[PDB]
Amino acid sequence: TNPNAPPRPDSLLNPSDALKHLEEYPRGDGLSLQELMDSRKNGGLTYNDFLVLPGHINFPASDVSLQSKATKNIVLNTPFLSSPMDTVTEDRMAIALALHGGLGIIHHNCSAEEQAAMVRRVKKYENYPYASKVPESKQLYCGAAIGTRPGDKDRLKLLAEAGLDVVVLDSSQGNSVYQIEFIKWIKQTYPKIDVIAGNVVTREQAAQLIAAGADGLRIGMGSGSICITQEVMAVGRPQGTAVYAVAEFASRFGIPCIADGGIGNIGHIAKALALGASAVMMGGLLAGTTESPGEYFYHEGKRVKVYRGMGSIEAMEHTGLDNAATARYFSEADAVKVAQGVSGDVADKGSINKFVPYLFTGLQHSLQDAAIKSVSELHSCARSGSLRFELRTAS
Amino acid sequence: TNPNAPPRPDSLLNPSDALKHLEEYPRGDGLSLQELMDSRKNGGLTYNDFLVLPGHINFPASDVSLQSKATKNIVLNTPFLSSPMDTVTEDRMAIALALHGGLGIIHHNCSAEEQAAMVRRVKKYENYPYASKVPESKQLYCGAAIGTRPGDKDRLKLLAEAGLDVVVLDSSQGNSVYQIEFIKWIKQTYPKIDVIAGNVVTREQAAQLIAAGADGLRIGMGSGSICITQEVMAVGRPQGTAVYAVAEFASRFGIPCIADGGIGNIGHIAKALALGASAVMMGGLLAGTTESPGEYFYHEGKRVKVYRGMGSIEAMEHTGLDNAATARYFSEADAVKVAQGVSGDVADKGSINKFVPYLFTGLQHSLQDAAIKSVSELHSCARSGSLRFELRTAS
Amino acid sequence: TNPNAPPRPDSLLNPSDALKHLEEYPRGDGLSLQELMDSRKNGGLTYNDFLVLPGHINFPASDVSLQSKATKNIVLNTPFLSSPMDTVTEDRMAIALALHGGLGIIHHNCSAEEQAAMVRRVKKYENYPYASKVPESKQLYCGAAIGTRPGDKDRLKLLAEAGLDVVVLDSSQGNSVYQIEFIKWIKQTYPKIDVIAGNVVTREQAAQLIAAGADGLRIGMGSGSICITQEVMAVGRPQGTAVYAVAEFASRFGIPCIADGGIGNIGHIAKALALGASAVMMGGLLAGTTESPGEYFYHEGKRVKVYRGMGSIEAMEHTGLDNAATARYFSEADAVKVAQGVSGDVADKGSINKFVPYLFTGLQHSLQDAAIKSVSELHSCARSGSLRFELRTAS
Amino acid sequence: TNPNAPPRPDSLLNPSDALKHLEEYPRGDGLSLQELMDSRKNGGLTYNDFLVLPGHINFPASDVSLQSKATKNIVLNTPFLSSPMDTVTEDRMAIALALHGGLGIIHHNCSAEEQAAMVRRVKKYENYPYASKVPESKQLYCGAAIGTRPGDKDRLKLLAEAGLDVVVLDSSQGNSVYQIEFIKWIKQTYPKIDVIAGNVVTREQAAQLIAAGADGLRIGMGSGSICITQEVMAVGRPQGTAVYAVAEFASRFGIPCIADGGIGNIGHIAKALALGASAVMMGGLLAGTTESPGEYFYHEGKRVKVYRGMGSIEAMEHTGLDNAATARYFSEADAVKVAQGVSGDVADKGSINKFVPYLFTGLQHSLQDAAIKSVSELHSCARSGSLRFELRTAS
Ligand SMILES: COc1c(C)c2c(c(O)c1C/C=C(\C)CCC(=O)O)C(=O)OC2
Ligand SMILES: COc1c(C)c2c(c(O)c1C/C=C(\C)CCC(=O)O)C(=O)OC2
Ligand SMILES: COc1c(C)c2c(c(O)c1C/C=C(\C)CCC(=O)O)C(=O)OC2
Ligand SMILES: COc1c(C)c2c(c(O)c1C/C=C(\C)CCC(=O)O)C(=O)OC2
Ligand SMILES: O=c1[nH]cnc2c1ncn2[C@@H]1O[C@H](COP(=O)(O)O)[C@@H](O)[C@H]1O
Ligand SMILES: O=c1[nH]cnc2c1ncn2[C@@H]1O[C@H](COP(=O)(O)O)[C@@H](O)[C@H]1O
Ligand SMILES: O=c1[nH]cnc2c1ncn2[C@@H]1O[C@H](COP(=O)(O)O)[C@@H](O)[C@H]1O
Ligand SMILES: O=c1[nH]cnc2c1ncn2[C@@H]1O[C@H](COP(=O)(O)O)[C@@H](O)[C@H]1O
Repeated sequence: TNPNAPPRPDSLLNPSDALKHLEEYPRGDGLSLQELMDSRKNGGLTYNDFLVLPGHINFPASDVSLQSKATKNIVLNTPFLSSPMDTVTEDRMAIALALHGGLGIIHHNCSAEEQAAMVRRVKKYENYPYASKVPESKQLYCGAAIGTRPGDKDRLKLLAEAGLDVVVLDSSQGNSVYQIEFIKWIKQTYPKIDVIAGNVVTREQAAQLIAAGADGLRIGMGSGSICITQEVMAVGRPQGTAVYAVAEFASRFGIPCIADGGIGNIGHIAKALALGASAVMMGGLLAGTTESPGEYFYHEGKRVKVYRGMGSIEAMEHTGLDNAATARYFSEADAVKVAQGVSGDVADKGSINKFVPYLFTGLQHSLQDAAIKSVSELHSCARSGSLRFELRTAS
Repeated sequence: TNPNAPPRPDSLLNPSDALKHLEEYPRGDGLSLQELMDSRKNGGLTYNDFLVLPGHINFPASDVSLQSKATKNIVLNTPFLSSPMDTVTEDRMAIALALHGGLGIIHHNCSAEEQAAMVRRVKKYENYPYASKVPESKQLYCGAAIGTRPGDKDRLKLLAEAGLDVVVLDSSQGNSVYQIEFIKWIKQTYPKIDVIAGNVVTREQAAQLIAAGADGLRIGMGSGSICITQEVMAVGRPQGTAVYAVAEFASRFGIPCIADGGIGNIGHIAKALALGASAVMMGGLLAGTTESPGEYFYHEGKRVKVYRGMGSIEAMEHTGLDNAATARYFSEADAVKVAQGVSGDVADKGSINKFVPYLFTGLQHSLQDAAIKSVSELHSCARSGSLRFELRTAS
Repeated sequence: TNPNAPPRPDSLLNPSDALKHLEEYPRGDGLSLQELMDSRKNGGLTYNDFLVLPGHINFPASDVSLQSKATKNIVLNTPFLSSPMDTVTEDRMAIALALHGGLGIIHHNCSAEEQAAMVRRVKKYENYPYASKVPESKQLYCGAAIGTRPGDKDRLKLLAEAGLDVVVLDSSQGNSVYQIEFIKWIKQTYPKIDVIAGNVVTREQAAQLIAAGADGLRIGMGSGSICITQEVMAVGRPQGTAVYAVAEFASRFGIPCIADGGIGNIGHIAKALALGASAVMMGGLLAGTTESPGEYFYHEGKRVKVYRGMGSIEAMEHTGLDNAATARYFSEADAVKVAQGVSGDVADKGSINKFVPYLFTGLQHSLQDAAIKSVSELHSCARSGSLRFELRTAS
Repeated sequence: TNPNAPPRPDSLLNPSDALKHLEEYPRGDGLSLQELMDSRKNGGLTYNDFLVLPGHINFPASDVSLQSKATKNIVLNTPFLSSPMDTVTEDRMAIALALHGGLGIIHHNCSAEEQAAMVRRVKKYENYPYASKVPESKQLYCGAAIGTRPGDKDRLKLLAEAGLDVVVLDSSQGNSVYQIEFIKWIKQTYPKIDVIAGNVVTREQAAQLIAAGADGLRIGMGSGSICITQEVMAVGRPQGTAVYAVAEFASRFGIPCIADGGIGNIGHIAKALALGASAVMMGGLLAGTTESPGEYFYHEGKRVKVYRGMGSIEAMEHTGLDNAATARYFSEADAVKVAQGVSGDVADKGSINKFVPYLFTGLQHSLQDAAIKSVSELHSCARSGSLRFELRTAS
């Protein structure tokens, strides 16, 4: 028998009974999210490996809510976080993105004093109705990243003093005793500063950080545009499967998940959210913008900015597959210093003032096509099997 | 045991018993259409992902009937519809294609008056024995596209007055309350003008439009040659699976299906029909022809015409993967204006007078190779499992 | 439980018991031929899609017999047939290949008189111990191709008179009433001239031609190096699956199978034979050689010969993916004339006197690596599951 | 029901119970090694086809032991063996690699006297705490390769006299009666010189060599960077599946396995070991280094060294896919001489003194990410299912 359709009728059916006959089918058209994200059946999937199937439209795209949670206590009007990278997020980006309803995560490749001064400028900043404002203060929300070394405790204290709302524990692999203990330390020292723990790609890693007290999870290992060629990497996970697996588990505890790495367009954003992510983090997509740090320069007629991985030799010196313009494939500088990312340049993207509304509109249109009015409904329909998917072959 | 063959004989079998032994096999060679088009087993398929297996020939290719239904009331001698695009279909293309036994769908990127004047020229037009003539009038058949906004009701009235036979409701996603209500409006206002509803890629979407009163379904979402790179798209479906899934359902109600987008050669046409489509719609294949609108121009020694998506910035301004000659990858012009297609150019293809007979002959030869004499038999054999298929890997 | 291995031992096993423990495994390492060639499990496979796993060597490569049957009555020392193509086989190639133990199939893109004169030169021809000699006459074996039109009956009579040993019924799809009736005609007129029928890619097609009285089967549809891009083709089959499926059935009746098309190297030959083919047919591999017809010419410093498909506009005028040097992508010349292949050029390959011994030696070495001493043993081990295979992914 | 997750809870779960809920899951996230390396389910896999999933970190990377066994009696601090190739290993490389904790295998493309003189220089050689020293002598360990022809018996005697610790039986296919008998000959003549037998890619081949008395297995057939394009090869196996299949069996007898061929970066090393290999062999990665044999020369501005396969026409004359700088695709020189590899050049890599510590550090970091402290634990976790994997699609 046909497992995808009921037996064919003997004679033509009445078109007015089409909706009744649709209910006789053994399963929905395409795949459920649970069927798509099966490691044994389909392997590890990236965003480009599948599509979301269209649903029913009964609302304009302007009615779509993109409201989501970055952490268990932080609600954002736009599910966009800028990456804590020295060529992506400083105070200018953190302010601009917050004004558009997103959230900036200021990098830590500077002294704790310089970082605290950047956090302070975001918090003190004074047309933008979607603005990410802290409810009782009306100040813009501010995030920042730190490592999990003993000296990071003192760094966080200066950041807390500067008015920090949320902290990102910056790591290629957050499932360590060092990060687990550091989370517990923040939960006891600063209970009001939300903790985004990671990076994680497995359910087992997520469970450790959820139990430690993480308020949000940063998902991704090897997915970044400036990440060393994956043919050179041994440990990681394809981003789609990573986003699904972690959020499938984390959502049971109400812990929002941030899809970090490999977001190159609106489609990637829609797909990451459709997989269970509550928000996305962008490095590459926000690099080369006016609000990003670093100077513009010309490279063979093109106006560019440097965009680099934080594990690149250049970023580590205290001063790679999918990528825009150019890049250099470095591997080592010191035998002890193993490069984990690349340094290159990205073309001028203009201001985020024009770019972020484009991403916002495009995402409302994508959710409308899927028949979805909110991120909450997107997730609910993904878990129920109402929201359908289809794998795409090479061609 | 071997599920594909019976046990091997102890000694050689007699070649005169080959046909008797063939009936001992547990299944036919290759795959049935139902086995090929399994989302869980094979993922989403495009035309290039499979082949049709050859059958038995007992007729010349000239005996193959390519007669099919564009809608439940319109019978065409050639299953070819030209796309409603400003660089594909105006009156010249609608007349020429109709004379060859096909059907032209005039675009709506003009005033309702200009569009009605184009429809009128097709209807008034007065060597071509395959000609798509309306039975009781002997005039050439004419199709036209419209949107589903309130002002489109008035547009259709001017088109109806001009002698319009069939209307295409022009949309990237036709499963909306706006289109469903617009179909019901046409069925009550103009019961004699056939409605082609869409675009649709799922069985669930098809059911809504069939129940509303659609006379034909336009299938495709993201398959078009001028469609924005699918790595940028979030919602859609691979064309083969879309064509199969929709026609598997629609054929139960006698609603013909039009395979729209990604037809680049005869093989694509044969495969779309073999999947269950009653006809194909061509944009790219018919662009650059003498009968298509727009002027010829030279681009670095090559005689070309512009070919563009209707969702391109250039088409929207009221004046991308698989593609001929050149293209530009636009994404936005206005933050509110999100590009859904690209504008490029296509090489001179000559007249359709030489081109359409080539497509017709080639398609008769393809059906002959499969052992098929008509579109009706092609479908019957596809559903029975007599017509076989084979998936093709990357190599 | 693990379906590929028995439970792991509690403590280390004795290395002297390795052969005893090997027999405790639930299945052989890798895949059986029946497991590899499963359409539902693996799709349609080409030669590049898999490898043959190595076996046990207990003989030198020089002990490998490459003796096989081209037809049920013709035994060849070398399983190589040259293709009946106007740029591959005339009398010079037919003589040279026969002297090396193979078999030439003279083309029919000439008058029946010219073709009969070429057959006669092979038969009259008078260092080469592997020579394909007819047993009771000591003359070189000669093959020739014909179509299945009424005028081909008279062509075959002139060829029979010239001393023809074997006839190839030349067709892109041999499963027709025209070929079936033509086979019966030859079996009754010339019972002593072996018939190679085809081309075929399915078990169902093979059964028809076996029942008609074919002495050998020519396998391939769309596999040829000069064959129109498969993205343009609708009907055919990946060569590996075609070779397997047809020979799995044909071998039950003792009908040898010729793997025709897509042989570009020794590995392809070994794989075609390992799949069940009794011999291979080469067009591309034998084009550009001294013995092939047509003049050498220079093309931008390179010494070349034309190599073209018999369905190309140039071959049809009575005078495309995998290919050497250059090619032109023609599609039509006359609306009635649909191109089925391409015309291009191939680099000078030298004489077959140096080339054929290279292919012979290489093939002995391949069979030795698989632990196989003869074509008969290769087939026996392929059917028993002793000969193992492995699918290869893209990387 | 969902086979990958338990039913979803009715209301939110407590994050402090995350570790308890994790134990309710029907299976671990991702795949077990046994699930990944299933030929019927996933086909033949190379290193690039999968990733290792991250585990739990509770130690610094500097605490990772890379100590492993090259043979049943030889313990190495670094699991690196240099390939016995005339452009990779002579005395300089054997000494340098041994000093870094690895093991050099001196080539045999020289007289037995010259080879014995190279072995002697390694053994007589007199800052390096990881040094591969023979326990009772304090001399550096030395390996060497030989063939299995009668004259190789006399070659080994001169090598034994020179102080040889381990012998590699050099072959593209070691499962022969010639190698099996040669192993037994060494076991009886020189019981104290460890035998590395191969090359092997199947469990059936491994069983023969284990039963003969091999102390280690050299795994690989067609995986080498200088190996003739695999589209030309008929017999072999994808490296990942080869490494897994052989080590799954060999580990039951305590016979270490050497992953030989296709190691181009640290990730490949980590993956080969994670699959069950006890060590890796490098040709390409160690060619172009100061310690490798052959002179540096300039090729269009680049400082290079020749790197060639031992089956290349140039290496055989007693004087190809994945590859650095350049290469030539030779196939034959003499009709009897069939090329099995290519000759090309590789860019200057500098000294191994800087390169080997880079590889060592990188590998400690990879094992740390997987939550693994030693090679022994890596294997134990791979067999238990604690160490997880994920397949990677093309994108
Ligand atoms: C910390 O920044 C990252 C992140 C977030 C990720 C990756 C990565 O390589 C680096 C650079 C790694 C550096 C700076 C070394 C320190 C470390 O390893 O923590 C990645 O692979 O997944 C996510
Ligand atoms: C309407 O024209 C199409 C069609 C038929 C399709 C697609 C598409 O993008 C456009 C352009 C979209 C435009 C003009 C915006 C309006 C809208 O969205 O209806 C496609 O993806 O599937 C089919
Ligand atoms: C006859 O020569 C071939 C053969 C053997 C094959 C193919 C093919 O296209 C042609 C050219 C087709 C021509 C000359 C037209 C006549 C016909 O169709 O018989 C192929 O696809 O599979 C095998
Ligand atoms: C012996 O060196 C190798 C090895 C180790 C391998 C291959 C190979 O081709 C050669 C060259 C083959 C030559 C010198 C001919 C002799 C022979 O065949 O033994 C390979 O494919 O897997 C591993
Ligand atoms: O050097 C690096 N190597 C690997 N990943 C990095 C590195 N630097 C930053 N990342 C990660 O990649 C992300 C950015 O990815 P992108 O948006 O694809 O450009 C960051 O948020 C980090 O998770
Ligand atoms: O701008 C666009 N974006 C995506 N699809 C479009 C656009 N314009 C037209 N289409 C669709 O693509 C089809 C043409 O596809 P083509 O024959 O592959 O060139 C049309 O019939 C429409 O369905
Ligand atoms: O024009 C053509 N189109 C498709 N196949 C052809 C044509 N001409 C010859 N062939 C076939 O392809 C074979 C040669 O393939 P080759 O060895 O790959 O070059 C012939 O033996 C025929 O089966
Ligand atoms: O000529 C050859 N053909 C195929 N493989 C070879 C040849 N020469 C050496 N090899 C093998 O390939 C290995 C080197 O692989 P590499 O590290 O990928 O460059 C050697 O250790 C051998 O197993």
